[PDB]
Amino acid sequence: FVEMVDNLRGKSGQGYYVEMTVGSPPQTLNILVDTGSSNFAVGAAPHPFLHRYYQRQLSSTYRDLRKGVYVPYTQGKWEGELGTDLVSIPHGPNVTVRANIAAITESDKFFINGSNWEGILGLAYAEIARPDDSLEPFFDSLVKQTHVPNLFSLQLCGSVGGSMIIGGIDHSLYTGSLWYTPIRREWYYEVIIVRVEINGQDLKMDCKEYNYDKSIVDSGTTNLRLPKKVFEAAVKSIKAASSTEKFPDGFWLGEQLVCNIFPVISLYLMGEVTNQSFRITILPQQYLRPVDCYKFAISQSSTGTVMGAVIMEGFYVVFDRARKRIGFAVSACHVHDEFRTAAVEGPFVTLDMEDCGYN
Ligand SMILES: Cc1noc(C)c1[C@@H]1C[C@@H](c2cc(-c3cncnc3)c(F)cc2F)N[C@@H](N)S1
Repeated sequence: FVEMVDNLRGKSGQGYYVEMTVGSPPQTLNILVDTGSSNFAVGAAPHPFLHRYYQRQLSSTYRDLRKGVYVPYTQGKWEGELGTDLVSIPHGPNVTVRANIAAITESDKFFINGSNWEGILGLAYAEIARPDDSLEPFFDSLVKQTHVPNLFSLQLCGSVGGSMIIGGIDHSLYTGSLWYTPIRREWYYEVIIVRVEINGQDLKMDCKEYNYDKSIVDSGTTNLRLPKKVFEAAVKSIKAASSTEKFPDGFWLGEQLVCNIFPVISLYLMGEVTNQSFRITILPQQYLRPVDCYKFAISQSSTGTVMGAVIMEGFYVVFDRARKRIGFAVSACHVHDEFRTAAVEGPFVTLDMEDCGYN
């Protein structure tokens, strides 16, 4: 997996991308790595923001599915034509698979002006694939067609770099032990948070609130998104812990920027065993992101908890699809100081962990 190390690139707040080839002869494209969606979709028209795009006319192995797909977001939209072609990852496993590809023909607020990627690789499950679950996601196709193990891992380092290890784990990318949390349901990478601590102090909330209406691991989101009831209780604790300096209310809501005082955030995740949990701890260096001007990278959510780049950059994260579990370990590349470091600790005794999940 040595060749897969350092295969991710990107710009701060614009996501992480991997190099991929599509078609015959191979057309090179940079593709956003997204564990929060399930579609493989690439720019296929000369949009002004794009360095390059998928040209189906040049591909002898392209097959038309004669179906369209419309994907609206809360903050964006893309529309495309469905098809299949041969897909390879140059700095991944030495294999070529026939995968579903949505040729993006129309979009709004999807591509980023100034970014170096022109497509999205949805690494989540078929349940949330569009138009429906019959459209097989890329990784499902990869595992079925080859001998690549049903597992991938991500090391996102805080312009930016990282590693996507496809089909395995690179032990040099983390320190200590991996700790696993069960994937509750195979749609998003859904997990269960059982306890939240700010500087070691428990928020004293019903743990069902932490997962309302879900908690997910998402490489395609920058921020740590929390449910509003959890967010206001979390922010109130951060305000009290950072009472040394005063900050405007707009800063905490992400409406304005600010130019040891900040507390650590610990998330206890459901363990592999009954009544067993473990905790992951992040630093200010993770949730206070440079834009010196800093943006408070914790926001309220209506879709539930989203463990975005804020969480993931502190850890080496293993998406063990084969065993329906997600592993966390201290990242060997995470940003810290001499006083505090990111941590993965366990085991802990936590009762009624099944009550924390929303139904
Ligand atoms: C769901 C959803 N509802 O509203 C939004 C904004 C989404 C995202 C959809 C998708 C997505 C992310 C980014 C991005 C941006 N900045 C950094 N990283 C990724 C992008 F540019 C285009 C995208 F299509 N990935 C997701 N996980 S969240």
